Amino acid sequence: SFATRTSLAADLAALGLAWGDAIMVHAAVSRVGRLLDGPDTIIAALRDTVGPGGTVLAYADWEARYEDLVDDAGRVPPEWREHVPPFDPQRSRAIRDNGVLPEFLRTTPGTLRSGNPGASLVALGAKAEWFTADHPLDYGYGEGSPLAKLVEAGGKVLMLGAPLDTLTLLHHAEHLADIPGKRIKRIEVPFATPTGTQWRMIEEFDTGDPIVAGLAEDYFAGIVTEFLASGQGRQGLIGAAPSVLVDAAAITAFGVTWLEKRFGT
Amino acid sequence: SFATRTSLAADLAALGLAWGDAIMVHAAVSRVGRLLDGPDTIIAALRDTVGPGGTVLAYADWEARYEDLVDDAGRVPPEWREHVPPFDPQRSRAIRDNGVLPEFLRTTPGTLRSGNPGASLVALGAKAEWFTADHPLDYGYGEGSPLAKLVEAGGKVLMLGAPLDTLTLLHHAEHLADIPGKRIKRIEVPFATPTGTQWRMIEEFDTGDPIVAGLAEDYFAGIVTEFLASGQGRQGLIGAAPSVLVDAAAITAFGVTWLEKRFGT
Ligand SMILES: CN[C@@H]1[C@@H](O)[C@@H](O[C@@H]2[C@@H](O)[C@H](O[C@H]3OC(CN)=CC[C@H]3N)[C@@H](N)C[C@H]2N)OC[C@]1(C)O
Repeated sequence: SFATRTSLAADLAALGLAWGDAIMVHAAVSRVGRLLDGPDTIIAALRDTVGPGGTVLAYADWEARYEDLVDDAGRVPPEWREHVPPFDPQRSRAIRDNGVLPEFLRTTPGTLRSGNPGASLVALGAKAEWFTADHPLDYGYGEGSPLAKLVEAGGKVLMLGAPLDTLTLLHHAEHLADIPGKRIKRIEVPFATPTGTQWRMIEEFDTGDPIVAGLAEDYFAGIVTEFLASGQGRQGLIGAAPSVLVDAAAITAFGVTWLEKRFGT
Repeated sequence: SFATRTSLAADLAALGLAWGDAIMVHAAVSRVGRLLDGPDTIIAALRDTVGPGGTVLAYADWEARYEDLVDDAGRVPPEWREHVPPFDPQRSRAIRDNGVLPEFLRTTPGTLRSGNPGASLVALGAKAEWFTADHPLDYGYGEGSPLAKLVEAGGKVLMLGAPLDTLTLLHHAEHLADIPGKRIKRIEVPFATPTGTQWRMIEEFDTGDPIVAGLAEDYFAGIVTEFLASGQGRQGLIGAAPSVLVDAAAITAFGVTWLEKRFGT
């Protein structure tokens, strides 16, 4: 009748989560069942399973409701500029679109938050420094990004009952894919500085839709499904939530190959 | 089309919130309208209106799902004791039942959280230290409590679209009322200490139901309505939210008189 940090940690180990791992989690908290400590049960269970040498990560993004106001160049009209709350990595909230866990992780003491607002990750544990450091402001899903560092460190991604098309790391595969017609997003972003608000234009491949035309909006889920069908990754219950645990490097390489086989040369 | 930190602060001033006030807030965030910065717009507007000499407060309580497991004496069964997350004033989440604003305020840098878990308040501003110090663990809605200090400080309570029966300060009027048949609650509470988890029995007047039998659950709303009908307190719009602003000392005395005239002598 109550899942605990102990029972979830047992389920996470059974799924394959290992001591010392860097684990990025996408959680559908309601699907886990009744939790004794609410969403913090999940965070605590992940820390217990990877141990103090491990790191727990989540896709933070930022709640920035102002995008409904920008013009044709992605710039904020002058009458609205000073009313837009600037981005502060330590104070700006994580987005709500994909659940409350990223914000809960962000407000856990010790958690660090990377500097690219729309692509920001939160990290808590031994490698939090490094995972959140020097997030490039342009093409924040590409080289030198926290997602790239997750691949480089041999990290893992856990879909904890979350829809499989919300696996943020596959946007890093989209960035790396050598294919034509990649869609681009440009938008002005306000940053909080010790001297005041500083505006900057951000450019990246658009992650609000598939990177190229001819793909269903939810096509990431099919890539993960084919990934599991090929004998890679693990499936199992975390609490009451059907969950998927995949290797970050392997799913990235699989995603890049998937796109280059259908749209490259 | 967008309520801002500037517009909300103007609405608060028009309603009567003043420079230097100590203001306790109960908010229905969705009723305020379209917010550029989400719930933090409300918090910022409140701080702008009262200034650095004022204090912004909210009823935190704490997330304690283990109460479903206690026996008739309020004690946690031994098989569950080790698994119940202990209370940490700086890390335990605010209860989510009455909206997210208390939790957002709790995670605002500088905010302090008082030590009585079930009765805890968060406070942010000049008098945060004083409001949250030495919260008595027994009868935490009574003498020496943060609610008592709000009356002592000449504070105010703002119902920002929130249902009028959620005005926590009226539990302090319940505590002060010289009436017979007051219901009492006893429950075991785990505290986080530098020594480990320390369990303590907490006793208070029951705030989960009216202080005496024969009262509608929502009778607090009738008291507030009568208070306004008598010509006290102010009503007005904060954004799109119908709001009520009352003097903390005046509504407490009014509530005590209301109870002592219908019960007791
Ligand atoms: C700058 N902040 C934001 C920016 O980061 C980005 O967010 C992306 C998000 O929409 C994508 O969601 C799409 O897929 C699904 C499937 N549940 C739901 C809604 C769909 N639109 C998500 N997969 C990847 C996010 N990076 O675009 C919006 C923004 C406000 O500009």
